[PDB]
Amino acid sequence: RIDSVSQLQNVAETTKVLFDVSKETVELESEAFELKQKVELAHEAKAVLDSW
Amino acid sequence: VSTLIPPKVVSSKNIGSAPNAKRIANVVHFYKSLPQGPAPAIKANTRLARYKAKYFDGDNASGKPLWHFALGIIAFGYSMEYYFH
Repeated sequence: RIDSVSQLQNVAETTKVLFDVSKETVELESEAFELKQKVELAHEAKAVLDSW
Repeated sequence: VSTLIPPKVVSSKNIGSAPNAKRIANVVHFYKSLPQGPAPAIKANTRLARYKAKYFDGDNASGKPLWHFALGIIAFGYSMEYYFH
């Protein structure tokens, strides 16, 4: 039981950083979503002007 | 879609698991036990406790008091022989 105690020693201190930095890396990419809008409109413009 | 959280749910976990019963059992088993044969009171005298200390502990444990008690009956009725026959 000492071993199963000692595995969880510094873990909460690390998962209060895991939590924050992981959810930041999740949710700082709707930036890239609104980048994708600017990408795909220019792609449509390039497609139709290639047709021209 | 979100952060799942089972790293820190040991709060209300540490009642339900099976060696928790053994842990809370032997933390109670270990506190009031005398350390090293202490408080032994290895000598006591009540005009016959020395007889038990010399004869009836775990160390000596030999059948000789039986022998003594055998001689006691040899001491008893033979005198009653001198009272009777």
